Amino acid sequence: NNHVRSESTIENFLARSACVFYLEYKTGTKEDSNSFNNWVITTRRVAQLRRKLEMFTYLRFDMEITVVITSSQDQSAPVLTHQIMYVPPGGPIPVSVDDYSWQTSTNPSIFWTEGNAPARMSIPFISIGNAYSNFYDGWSHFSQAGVYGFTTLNNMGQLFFRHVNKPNPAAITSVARIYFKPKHVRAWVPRPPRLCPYINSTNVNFEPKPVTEVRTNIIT
Amino acid sequence: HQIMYVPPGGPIPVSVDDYSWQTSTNPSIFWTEGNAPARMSIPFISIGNAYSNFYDGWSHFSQAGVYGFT
Amino acid sequence: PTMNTPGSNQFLTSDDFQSPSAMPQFDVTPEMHIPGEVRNLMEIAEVDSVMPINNDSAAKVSSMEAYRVELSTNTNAGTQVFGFQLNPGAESVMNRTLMGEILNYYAHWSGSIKITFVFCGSAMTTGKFLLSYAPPGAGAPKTRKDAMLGTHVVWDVGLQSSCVLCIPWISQTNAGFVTCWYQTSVVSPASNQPKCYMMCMVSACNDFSVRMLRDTKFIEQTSF
Amino acid sequence: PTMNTPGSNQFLTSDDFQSPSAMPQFDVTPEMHIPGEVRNLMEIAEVDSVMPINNDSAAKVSSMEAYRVELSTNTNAGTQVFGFQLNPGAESVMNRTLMGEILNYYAHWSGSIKITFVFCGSAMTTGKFLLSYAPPGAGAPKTRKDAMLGTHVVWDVGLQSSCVLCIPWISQTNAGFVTCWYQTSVVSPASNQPKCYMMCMVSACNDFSVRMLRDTKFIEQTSF
Amino acid sequence: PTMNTPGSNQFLTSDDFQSPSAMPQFDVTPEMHIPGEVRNLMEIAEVDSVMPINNDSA
Amino acid sequence: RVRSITLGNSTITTQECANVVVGYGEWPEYLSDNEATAEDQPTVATCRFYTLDSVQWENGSPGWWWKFPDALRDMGLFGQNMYYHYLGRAGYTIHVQCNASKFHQGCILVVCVPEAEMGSAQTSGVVNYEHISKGEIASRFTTTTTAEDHGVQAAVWNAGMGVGVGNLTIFPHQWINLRTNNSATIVMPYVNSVPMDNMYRHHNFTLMIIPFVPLDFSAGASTYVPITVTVAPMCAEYNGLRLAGHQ
Repeated sequence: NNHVRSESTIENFLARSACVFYLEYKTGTKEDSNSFNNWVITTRRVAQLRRKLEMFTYLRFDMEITVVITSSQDQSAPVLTHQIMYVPPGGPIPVSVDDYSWQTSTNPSIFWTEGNAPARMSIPFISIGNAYSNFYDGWSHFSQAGVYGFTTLNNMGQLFFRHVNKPNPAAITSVARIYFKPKHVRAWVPRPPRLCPYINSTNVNFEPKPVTEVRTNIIT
Repeated sequence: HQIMYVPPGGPIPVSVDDYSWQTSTNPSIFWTEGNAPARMSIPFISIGNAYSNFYDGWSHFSQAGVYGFT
Repeated sequence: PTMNTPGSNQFLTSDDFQSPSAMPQFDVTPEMHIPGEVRNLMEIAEVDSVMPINNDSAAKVSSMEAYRVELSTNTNAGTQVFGFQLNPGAESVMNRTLMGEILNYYAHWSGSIKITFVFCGSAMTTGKFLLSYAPPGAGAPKTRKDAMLGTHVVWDVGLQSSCVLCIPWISQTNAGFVTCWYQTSVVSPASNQPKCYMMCMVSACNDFSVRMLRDTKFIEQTSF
Repeated sequence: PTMNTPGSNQFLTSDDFQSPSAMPQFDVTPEMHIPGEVRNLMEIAEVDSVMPINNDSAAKVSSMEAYRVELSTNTNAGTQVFGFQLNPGAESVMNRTLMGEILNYYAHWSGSIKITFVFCGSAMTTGKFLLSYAPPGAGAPKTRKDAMLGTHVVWDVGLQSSCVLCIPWISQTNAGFVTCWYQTSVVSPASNQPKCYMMCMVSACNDFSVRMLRDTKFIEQTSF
Repeated sequence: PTMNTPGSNQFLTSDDFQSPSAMPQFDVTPEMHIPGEVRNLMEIAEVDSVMPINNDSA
Repeated sequence: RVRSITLGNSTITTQECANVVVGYGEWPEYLSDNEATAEDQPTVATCRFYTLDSVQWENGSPGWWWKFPDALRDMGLFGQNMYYHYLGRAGYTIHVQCNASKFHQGCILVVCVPEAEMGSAQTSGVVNYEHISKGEIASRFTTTTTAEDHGVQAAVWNAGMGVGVGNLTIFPHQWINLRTNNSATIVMPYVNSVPMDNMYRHHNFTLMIIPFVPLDFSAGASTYVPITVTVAPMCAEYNGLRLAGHQ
């Protein structure tokens, strides 16, 4: 080298795209069991991602969500249009393919057609708190008897997906895979790295593990 | 189609389905047909200050390694 | 000149452009000052951490014996106690420490590190130890005589309760060695168990650099 | 640098760009000044509105009994008349009022609000009431003695015909309480029905803030 | 004036444009001076070399 | 050579030199933000030492921990202000010190961990209030894994959080090593996402004391060394409870 480093900035230690989920849904009537599908935004799903966001106790960031979507027919039509709807937390949600929760005016939605560069949009920092909390040590209720940890803290919206075309002969099944990255990170208060494999996706519960590998003898 | 670059010393997949396609530290390009072909540049990567097109040593610290291009 | 040049349609992960915003109305929560802020990962690489030295087979499962090494009156002068390869990121004696764990997110790093010894015995115990360092590409000393002729710091316990060696020229076998040796046997006040201990701590020193991110090897996939 | 970066083809609702115009000829009707103009929704959140206090089961179907609370000579001192949770947007006593209805279009809001009491009895009636306020996270007073030792304003009817309490620190159970208590029984001139009434009004006070739009819960779908 | 003029979609070998980068973080190894540098191919065309004159069959 | 600090109505004698470690290099403050015109809040007579009950340290004891501010919930006037106010904030000054001869040995680590979140003894249960707190009485770690109906998964060498116990020196910390020290001081400022919150519902940080090198003693001498902790609030505030109105 010849100057101060800049590959170990907080902004470059984070802010890398990663797969976080994928899901399926297929053309069909509202009767059909799977014909819309949803994913709740959380960063605790993927172990690798989770590790690097438990380096810090508090974070605030905007995030970008890009969905890349493919489709294939199955054994024996016009180009399909897909709708991706973001529901901010505390909004209405659909329970079926046809509802007035897809017609609601306060839920952002992206209409996108195949053969175009994949849809994306950013979601700005949302929370009444001044940072997301990656550790919490309280209860939901005002007397201790609530739910321990991750209560109303770390609550973000959720996506929904459906086809926008009418059903037509021959089912089409789509697979949409979600990529996620934060941007404009700021971190406050560091933590020691996690040492034990994750168990639950909502608790810090762990099974005891050895600190380190054995050696053949301490002397050289 | 997905094209994934794996920087040297990363994890690699051994099958179609692995967590090595879901890894967050390997750049990947999703691209669909009927578009101008995908490309991206890869910047100079090596701990050395130049690539070597001729080498005259061994891999091991005593000569008994692999000769050249280690 | 055109805007449809090769590679203008594609989604390339780790490529930065602007993006439209889902809500271009709400976005407003004022930031407040919060004590302690991290803006670089070398601000937590220069923090001391207790490294485990003692590794047996159950002195590291229950690991409150992992961080401390026995001493005794029984042992004779000129026998070594511990020693290690000195190569953080591949030697399990300091690669699961706070400092060492940061260097498993990068490939190729350099700088210097500094180790610290702390004697935690009684306040009437006095001995002398000969700490030693071997340059990279030279084997560990085989005798206290050999060690002495190398680089060595005679550390008197009974004056100093700690010593700091700052070892330059680490980067990634060949690599140095750190070894501690009795120079004299410990002198007990009247203690009937001659158990005295010392711990060791480690941290990165001053300038340090890393390049080229990669994923850690210590967590394996999802499971839920 | 290119114009075909990921997310450049897509229609994202709530994203603003220019658009061509259907008629780029006609577009012309000159604006005129019109009395009264609203440019912010806190200009109609600071307007008083009569809140319904009395809720029975048909004193709020026919709702001209909904806005007023009986008083009598029969009642003895130190018995409360009304009281409420004090939490607009979730307590039906002030969440269907003009002010309260604006806060069902947002999630998370803060500021202060001010309530107003108006005695509407006869001009020869005189009594004294003890108004009271309990801080959030403390139950309602259970006695006039309890209420008195809290924050209280002794409001003499027969001097003042109204009182304004400005209550800070509302935001969204835990939340304060407002309670009114007899201190003395009302003194009638000679009235043979001792019915006297008081109303209550509410409005947001000074600074107020809301963030993050969402749809109201009080209308359900189309039906035509 | 438009950006979709004929020949704006195509990949033409030996045509130079910018391209996104796979890693826009890592890229850092400082250059050092190295003795001898070639910047033109007429710097090795003006160097003497022994030419073979005698050609028989062996 | 000693001096005796006094905060009025209480006094404690301390060693002259022992150093203070200011956590993150910032002292307790009163907030100075405006827009408290609609939520005015008053500042105070709680700023005095409170001395918690001493605990034995004996050879093979595994550690202890307490959780603030819910370890001072029964203490004096400060316990009344968790009950007459819905919101609060407050920094702390903590002196940990102990007796000892010159024939004793061993060293302990003192650390304050903001937002320490505990595990659960079985890996699908959820810990309840009574097993994660014990009031002003010390809770304790245990060596050797064992189940409990709720319980914290204490283990010492995971620290009840599944992290290396050797890496807890990232948080504000002091070593008390017999043969030199016998005291430590940590001044810990208020650290939370929001500026004020309910005292009962939340915990701010967890004091912990973990022996590394265990107590031992030369011929004769006492078989235990007592430890004592003393905690004093600094620069506390609580929400208002006054009308801004008039007649």
